[PDB]
Amino acid sequence: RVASGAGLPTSRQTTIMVTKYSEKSPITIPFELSAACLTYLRETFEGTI
Amino acid sequence: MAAMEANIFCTFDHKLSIADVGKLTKLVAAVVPIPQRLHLIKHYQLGLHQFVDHTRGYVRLRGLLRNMTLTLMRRVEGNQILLHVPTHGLLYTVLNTGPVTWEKGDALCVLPPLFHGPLARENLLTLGQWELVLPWIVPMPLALEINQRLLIMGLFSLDRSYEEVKAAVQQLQTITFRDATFTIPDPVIDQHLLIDMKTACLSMSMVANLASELTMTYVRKLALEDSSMLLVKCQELLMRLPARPQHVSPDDEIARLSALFVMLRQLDDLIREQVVFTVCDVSPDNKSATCIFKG
Repeated sequence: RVASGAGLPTSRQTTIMVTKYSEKSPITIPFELSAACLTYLRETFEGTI
Repeated sequence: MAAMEANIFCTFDHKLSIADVGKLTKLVAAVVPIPQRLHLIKHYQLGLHQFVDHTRGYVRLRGLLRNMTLTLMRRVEGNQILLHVPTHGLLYTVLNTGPVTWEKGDALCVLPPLFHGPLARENLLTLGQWELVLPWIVPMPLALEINQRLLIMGLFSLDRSYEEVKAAVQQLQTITFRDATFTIPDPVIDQHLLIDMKTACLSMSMVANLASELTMTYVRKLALEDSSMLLVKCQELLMRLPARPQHVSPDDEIARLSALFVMLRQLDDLIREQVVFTVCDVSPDNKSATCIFKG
């Protein structure tokens, strides 16, 4: 506030309160594996070269 | 919001000589009116001078003063003035600014000044063609006389010849009260007095309509068997014109008087002035008194 002179209305005390909110954003990406890769990772490292 | 201030500081932006400040110091405990309430105000708004106008009417100035708020002056400093707003029912010391003599126990009213004597009292703070004009504080009978004179002049002005209107205004404007003589300045007849004249005419019409035959005949019947200076001076005003009352009905009389009281109050209000102070003390030089504030 600023002090005022004669004849002028004085400024009153003022209190202000506010709130800020956040946003949402999901991201996604798919990937797939062949069944052959699944069985190779599943079972034994054996057989022909 | 901002609560109304009780203490008001006034500062003159005009430069003050030592004589001006000396004059200000004498005015402590006097009543000064202001148009608006602030913690710090300029001297222009102080006093009755701001309303002095080419219209010059006493009635409009009386109307304006009624709406201003009254303050008492607390002690003075250099270039500053402190004013205090009184509260109803408390006890205060007040200064008799005007020439009117006060008495113990009477009621005081605030009223625009009316000139008296040589008319050379106007030394009050003339600076930059602004002047410290203060209202008068007067006891109730003088205010009633002033208002009554104004209203009678207004009513008489109707349909009377111009020259005899001048003569009536000349004889009515002067007042002798409590061994002093005063005269009303600028008794102009205009709309402000016209509205009061209208209300007075209405109230008188209703009073004449309501009054019972018993009330009308009381004076006429009394003169047949009483005799006194009061009565003979009383009956001189009336137009010159055994038995039993033609109609007796106390309930009708009661109701009729009940309404007639309301009409009489309506007529009374336009000459009544609100009591601002009631005094019970006096300085034996009449310069100051202690009063209870009301209104």
